[PDB]
Amino acid sequence: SGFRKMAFPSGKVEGCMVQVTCGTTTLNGLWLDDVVYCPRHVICTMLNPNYEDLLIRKSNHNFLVQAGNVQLRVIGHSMQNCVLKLKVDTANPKTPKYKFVRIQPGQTFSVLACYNGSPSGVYQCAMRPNFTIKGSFLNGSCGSVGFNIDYDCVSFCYMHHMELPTGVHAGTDLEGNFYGPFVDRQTAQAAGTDTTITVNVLAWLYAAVINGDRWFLNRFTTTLNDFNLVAMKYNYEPLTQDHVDILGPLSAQTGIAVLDMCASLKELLQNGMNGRTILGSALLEDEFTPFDVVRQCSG
Amino acid sequence: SGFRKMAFPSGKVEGCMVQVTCGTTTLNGLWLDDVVYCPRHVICTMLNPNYEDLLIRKSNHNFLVQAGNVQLRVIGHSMQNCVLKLKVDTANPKTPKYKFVRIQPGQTFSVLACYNGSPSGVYQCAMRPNFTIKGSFLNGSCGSVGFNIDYDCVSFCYMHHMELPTGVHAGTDLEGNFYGPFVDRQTAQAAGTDTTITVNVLAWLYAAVINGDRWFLNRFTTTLNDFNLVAMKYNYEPLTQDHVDILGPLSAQTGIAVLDMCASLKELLQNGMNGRTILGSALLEDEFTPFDVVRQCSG
Repeated sequence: SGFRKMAFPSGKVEGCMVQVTCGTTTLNGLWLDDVVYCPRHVICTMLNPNYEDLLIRKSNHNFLVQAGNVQLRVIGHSMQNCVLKLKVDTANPKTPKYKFVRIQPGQTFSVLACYNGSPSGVYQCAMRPNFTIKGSFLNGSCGSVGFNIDYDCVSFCYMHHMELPTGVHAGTDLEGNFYGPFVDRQTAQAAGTDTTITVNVLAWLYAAVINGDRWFLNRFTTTLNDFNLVAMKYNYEPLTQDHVDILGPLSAQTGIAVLDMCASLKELLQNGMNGRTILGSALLEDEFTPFDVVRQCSG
Repeated sequence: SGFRKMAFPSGKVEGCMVQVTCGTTTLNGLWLDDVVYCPRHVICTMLNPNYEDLLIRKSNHNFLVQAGNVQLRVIGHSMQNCVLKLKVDTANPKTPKYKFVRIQPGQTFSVLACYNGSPSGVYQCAMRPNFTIKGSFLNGSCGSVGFNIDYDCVSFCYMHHMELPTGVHAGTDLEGNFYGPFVDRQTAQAAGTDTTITVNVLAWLYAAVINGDRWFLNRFTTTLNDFNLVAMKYNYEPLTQDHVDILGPLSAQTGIAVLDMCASLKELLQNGMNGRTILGSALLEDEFTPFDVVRQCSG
């Protein structure tokens, strides 16, 4: 029993974190096989930097890469979108089995916050519908990565690049392509309007039922269209039939039909919680996917 | 910016987790140097088990210890309070620098949830004033450990033993001494009454101010005694002068005196939050220590 925001064990990723220094900038890099990946903003030198010109002026020896207390020699450098690939003369002996995947808004992943190539903490977060993440990052955390783990394979999905003015965070996949309409140059860029991830809220209500919270349940059911008309009013994403299908296993385990739970959510949106809590929260939580619930909760 | 329930990177602990099987019971063990620590309830065979008699009837070969895909040979066994020490013929090459510390109610630690010797997730939690923890554990997680990390030293503080009827969790320090009035035998034992960890709530309010949440601040201050009279009414622990002193650095950084913040907390307890949130919560959060806030928040 119990339900926590749970991250994946971070060991396989810790073994890949290095420090990259160039000019006056120090940030984190990801060392896999004989390549170190890091944000291209480490490049020396401004409203519209031409990174291709700035990279042509650099040499391998400008890049100081430190893996623990061992310096790695850079033998090549190239740009891939907003990421820099530093070829080094040593393959990382701790390279796990890995993949570079890009995630969808509404999906979750673990973040290994790092500073000076040294991991400091691990936490879970979700890709928001507006392609920001509500992370916890201080100056120096650029290059920290987000990931999921499937049977000892690490699927890297995020590299951290910057903080937006609202305090939320933006970054790229490991091919260097930004999530969302953000750029690695100084602009007044700002997070767009966000929404609540409805399928995740429903998943979390199933987690609550699995864990003994039942006060929000009711005898009512709703149609998908009638639910979605209430969802739109409260700035919730539309619920699709695919969402309903994905919630099937949780619905079967609890014996509560998805559209039955939808009637509960409608009432919660219209009435609030009346001083009660669900899984230790007084808010409807939307950063747990159906998979996160199945993985963590009893079968 | 941002504030998350953040665990310590789990790699150093992952390298110590093993599987211990004896009889029909499989659970997790902690492999440090040439000793494997695990809950003594793995011993075969009941309302009042005499574990000393049950252990005398076991042999080294009854204990199957698996570290990854390598079996470890048990060459000795002994009891230490509610923990079993299995001496093995191989020292763990991944043993970190470590200590066995016992923590105080109100302190936090990271949990590495494990099953069959395989780590599955990492999360943060607090030792409740009633010596339970609100963990997330399924059958098979016994022997999973809790820890903090200080400059590459792992301070182990918790080994998981059981779930109480309310769904919360009880365990021991790594010397096998239970936290709280709980026993590793079948009883109607139940968590005692709990309270809210006041100094942590205040720390979290300072975190909120550091992160731009200011709506709960007011011009008022209070005396310590006047605050503590309101604390007792709302089932909050007393605030001591030591608590005030410990909050000093956060008070200095924000320029908000501790008793000034106490006046904010008093108003929040008396008025609620009026539909507003603090650091993404609609509840007053008490599982972040002053140290957790300083570590994670900007300086």
